[PDB]
Amino acid sequence: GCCCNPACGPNYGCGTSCS
Repeated sequence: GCCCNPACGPNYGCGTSCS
């Protein structure tokens, strides 16, 4: 779903609801 890891890009902004 929502990006969390750094590999994804410069910013992921992982959210608690969208972990």
